[PDB]
Amino acid sequence: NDQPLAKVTRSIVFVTGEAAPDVCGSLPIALAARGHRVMVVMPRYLNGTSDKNYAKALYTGKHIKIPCFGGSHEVTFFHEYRDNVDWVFVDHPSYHRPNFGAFGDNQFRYTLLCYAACEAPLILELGGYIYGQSCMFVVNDWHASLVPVLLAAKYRPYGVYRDSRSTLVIHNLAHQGVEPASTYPDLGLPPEWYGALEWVFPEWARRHALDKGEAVNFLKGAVVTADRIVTVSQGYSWEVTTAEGGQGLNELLSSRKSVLNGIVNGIDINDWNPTTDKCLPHHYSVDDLSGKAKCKAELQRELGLPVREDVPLIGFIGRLDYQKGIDLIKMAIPDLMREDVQFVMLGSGDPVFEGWMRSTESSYKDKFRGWVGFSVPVSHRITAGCDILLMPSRFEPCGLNQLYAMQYGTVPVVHGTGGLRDTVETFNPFGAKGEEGTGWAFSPLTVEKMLWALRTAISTFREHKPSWEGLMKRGMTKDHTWDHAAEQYEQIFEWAFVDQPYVM
Repeated sequence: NDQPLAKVTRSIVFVTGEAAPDVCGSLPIALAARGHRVMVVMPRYLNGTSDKNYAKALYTGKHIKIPCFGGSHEVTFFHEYRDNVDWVFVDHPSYHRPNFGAFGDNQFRYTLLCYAACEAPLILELGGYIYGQSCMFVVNDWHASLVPVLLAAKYRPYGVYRDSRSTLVIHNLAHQGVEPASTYPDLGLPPEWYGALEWVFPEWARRHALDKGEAVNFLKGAVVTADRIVTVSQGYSWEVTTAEGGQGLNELLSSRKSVLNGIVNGIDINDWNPTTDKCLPHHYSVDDLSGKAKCKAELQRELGLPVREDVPLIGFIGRLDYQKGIDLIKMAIPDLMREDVQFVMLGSGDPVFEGWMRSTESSYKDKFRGWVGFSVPVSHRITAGCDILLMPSRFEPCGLNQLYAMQYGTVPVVHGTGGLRDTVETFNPFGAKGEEGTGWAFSPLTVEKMLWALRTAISTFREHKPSWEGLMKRGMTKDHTWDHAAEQYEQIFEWAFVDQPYVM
């Protein structure tokens, strides 16, 4: 096939608390497709023996006994090969419960997960041979955060796993896997390792008169011991990161500045391509943009807007959630309709805000449209029809709207930092080889900064069409596939392998 392969194929072990496919969870499948040997280790969250969801995940005949939590606990391994990925399931009674979610014994459950994941590459003879000890472990969030500690504490000091590295992937900073320090001995690690998991809360965060504020912090433990770190917080300001995860964690992260990278995602270009999109009235490409103008006209018509080519048309799309930046838009609208623009937002999931969409539309009956509900066909047409797409997300680990916008020559305006390494590089008409960038990223997340950026983009749209055309063409020519994404992670792993295991 035409499927691109990787220079250096590797053995890669994903560890995760999530259940098996997933919108942003195709990384494993993509890597596998590039010739890597790819394992994903997860809990078997079983719903009865004959649960259809695990019907094809067969028992491997392998079990281990994990010494921890005042005793010795056994897990077993189930396995399925699917999409060139080894899906390995860790089985214990405590996973059989109607996901994450919130239970007193979580710390225990995910401790099991982590010990198990360290054994799998050493004992499972998948397709006849084990994965062995030159693995890249990709551990996701706090659920898998003890893995890099185990490698460093239990294996490497004895000559095991010295040629393996680990990458911590951080989708959020809210849930750090925190429990009281009195639980440290339950983890079955040696005493000297306490410092890696040790976490003391500042005095203003104490909870009762005698609270010493002493804890263990899974995520913190990984941040301290992982080799590379891929984090949501990369494309955001100090202030935002501090608000999401606390100042303590933020300083810790920035203390490991040299090994940080942002999350990189891909999109399905069979679904998202302006040249073939079945959902669009007209098709277009980077070479011929005439079709996009027709889409806009056809979109204004569908929405009942004045059919004006010259007016800036702006889109928002997604769930009516707090995290999506909903309330910012609510506040900026009035100041925004002072200008000659049209604004359509499509989304659903909040009757009071939905109600607000309706009244707003009524107040600005020639400028604002609120499409309440969802519709993938309508979202495709909005993406194609609009000139600008607005993503005021607070802390987005899975920012796909950018990519769709860019893929479609729709210029994104998004909350965040806009450096060259960022998913949206802020527009800058100056530089060796003139104009650069793909849209506008603004920070911090404020009604003022947002409107400023909107106005900045709107001006560019009206007064410098030739510059605008460049912003679009740059977006559309970018590679937003998973191959491109996997290529990035591949680079990262190479850096990890080339360097010494961080924790010496």
